[PDB]
Amino acid sequence: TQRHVRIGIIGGGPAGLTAGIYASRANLKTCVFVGIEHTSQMFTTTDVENFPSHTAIKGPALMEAIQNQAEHCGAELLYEDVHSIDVSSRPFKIVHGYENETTLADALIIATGATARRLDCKGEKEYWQKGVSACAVCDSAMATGKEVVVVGGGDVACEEATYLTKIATKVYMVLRRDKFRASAAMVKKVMNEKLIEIIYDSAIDEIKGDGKCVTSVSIKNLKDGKTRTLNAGALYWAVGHDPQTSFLKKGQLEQDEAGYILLKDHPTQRTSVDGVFAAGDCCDHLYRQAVVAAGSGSKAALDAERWLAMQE
Amino acid sequence: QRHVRIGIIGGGPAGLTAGIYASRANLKTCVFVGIEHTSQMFTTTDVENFPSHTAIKGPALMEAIQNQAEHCGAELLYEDVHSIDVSSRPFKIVHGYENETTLADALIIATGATARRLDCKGEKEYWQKGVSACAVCDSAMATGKEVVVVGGGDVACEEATYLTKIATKVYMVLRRDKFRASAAMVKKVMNEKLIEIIYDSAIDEIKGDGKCVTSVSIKNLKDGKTRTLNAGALYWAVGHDPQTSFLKKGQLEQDEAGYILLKDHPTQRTSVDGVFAAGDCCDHLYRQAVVAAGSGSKAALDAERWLAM
Ligand SMILES: Cc1cc2nc3c(=O)[nH]c(=O)nc-3n(C[C@H](O)[C@H](O)[C@H](O)COP(=O)(O)OP(=O)(O)OC[C@H]3O[C@@H](n4cnc5c(N)ncnc54)[C@H](O)[C@@H]3O)c2cc1C
Ligand SMILES: Cc1cc2nc3c(=O)[nH]c(=O)nc-3n(C[C@H](O)[C@H](O)[C@H](O)COP(=O)(O)OP(=O)(O)OC[C@H]3O[C@@H](n4cnc5c(N)ncnc54)[C@H](O)[C@@H]3O)c2cc1C
Ligand code: NA
Repeated sequence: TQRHVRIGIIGGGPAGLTAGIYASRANLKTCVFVGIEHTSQMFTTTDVENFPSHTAIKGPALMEAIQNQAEHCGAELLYEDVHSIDVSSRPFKIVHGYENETTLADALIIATGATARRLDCKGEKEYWQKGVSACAVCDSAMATGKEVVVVGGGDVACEEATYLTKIATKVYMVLRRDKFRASAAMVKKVMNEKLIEIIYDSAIDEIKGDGKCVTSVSIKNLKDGKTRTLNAGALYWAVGHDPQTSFLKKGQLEQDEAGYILLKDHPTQRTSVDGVFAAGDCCDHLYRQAVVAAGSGSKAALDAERWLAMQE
Repeated sequence: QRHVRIGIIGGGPAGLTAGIYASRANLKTCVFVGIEHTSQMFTTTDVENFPSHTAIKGPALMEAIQNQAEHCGAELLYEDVHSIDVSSRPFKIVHGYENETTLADALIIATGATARRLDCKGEKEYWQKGVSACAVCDSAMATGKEVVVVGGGDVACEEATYLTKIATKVYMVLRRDKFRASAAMVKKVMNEKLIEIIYDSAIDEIKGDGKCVTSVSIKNLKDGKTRTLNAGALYWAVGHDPQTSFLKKGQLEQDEAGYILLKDHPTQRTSVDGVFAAGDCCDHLYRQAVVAAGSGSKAALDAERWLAM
């Protein structure tokens, strides 16, 4: 009937599954909620070349290998979504499944990842390989000696734009808000750049090209509904990522504006609530790698093991 | 002369993962693996907690990571590094038996930290047959058995506590008459009914049946009296040695123990700008291959970011 675990892990990605490995091997009863509506960012990627011990591996195959390992080590994998948690009382409560079952957990690890915010756009699909890019340093050959567009106002985008001033002749920053969701040091570097032109209250309407390269971009003001075109050799998407923390309530866990869970005792994975830990992309915007997420998972699980043990 | 974009000192999980990330970023990169140093993963047999491998041998894992780094285009140099110049840029790495110098625009230190093993009768005989230095890593040797943990620090207290869930009984054997650990850990360990604490004693002899450890003999240091414990495993928890001797004290900020301090969490930044540290040479807390590899990636990304000046 009622499930009580020592460690409850919300997320079945690299961070979550790795956490499951360590928690289960500690001989602490452990379950991992993998999700059903949610999936790992790794399933969407085709070829993984930078995970240690694999020259090349498919994301789905990498994820299957790690899942099998978590099962073998004795973690219980549940293909169920978490709807809410309770952090006011211990044992912690986790509400999940189609019938809103409650699982009791003595410690929580949150590894719910993040999503891409993929733009349903005319030319986003057409020019994703060519012209449109998600990484400025990776596709900087497109920017060199050209006019360029960067989307979003945040740390990711603000650093992409300042970098592309070294290469691009002109950098256009398109924000969908009144101001930036970013640091005052980064806004000062951006707003004192002559090669940057900051466009506020705007969204990307269409990406135009010759079929090979992007030659112009169309923008429409949100309030106005008016659209204008900009000549550019490439569009650099840098909107940012959405941590999958919508199941959380305001004041449960300390978070930033974007919703990333904050880490309160570096280099540990401790959150603002004791016995609650966070790992992977849901608390890391800087790095965003499978091996990095996996590293956090291990750290979170070991943090939870030490914390639980001191409670006895 | 060799000039690289990133210089990585160490060819373990952290070092090699940095090499992979830096090489794939199309940066000229070389990794100093060592001749008279080797990765600590070569000392262990069965790795069961590295993600994507249910069971893999330590050497086999390392070979797979090495080949990967080589394939991504990182130059693996099998040579020891004796010193570095960190006052000027490019940074200089002095390595090899002919004291060749290599220049690097960025540095990544990942020399790891060696777990101490103490010599006694049968220690080397039964290494990885019930004798180990990481309880988290080799808990398969402890399952359903009585075991020994040696040491009186925080690590010995953690490792013994971690083992009470796995083993039927834990013996903590202390050379001294007193712990050198936090008041919190000493209280926990002494109130744990599954632990017996032994003071003023050292490990006389590790005993087995040819396949596995089956008993550990303990000798008291004060009176010389011998005692024999019914232990099926022994765990060394008497400290780690960060492999940071090639540094001159003062060059980089460090612990008393010699761990390189990280100065801008959660990054891999050291006290000197342009120099990053990854893995167990800057981590005394977790000490896992997956954690180390994670930090290596973070270090290589910190370096690339820093190189966009
Ligand atoms: C296009 C693309 C390509 C990439 N390529 C690479 C690459 O080649 N190499 C690399 O290292 N990294 C790559 N990354 C980054 C990498 O995929 C992520 O950093 C990594 O997957 C993060 O791991 P995670 O465990 O934090 O989250 P994820 O791997 O995304 O896992 C999130 C998990 O949480 C679950 N979840 C979320 N919400 C809930 C809920 N409410 N209830 C239950 N479960 C929930 C999901 O179902 C999922 O199991 C790529 C990312 C993208 C977008
Ligand atoms: C018995 C035992 C079993 C273990 N089992 C596991 C396990 O199953 N799973 C797990 O995750 N972890 C395990 N660990 C922990 C693991 O060994 C470490 O966390 C990991 O090796 C650290 O990786 P690293 O890259 O930081 O350092 P290392 O892997 O130790 O690599 C250090 C590198 O630096 C090089 N180097 C050092 N000094 C110099 C120099 N002066 N010049 C040039 N090169 C140099 C070395 O040759 C080496 O290549 C175990 C440890 C022990 C003792
Ligand atoms: Na269920």
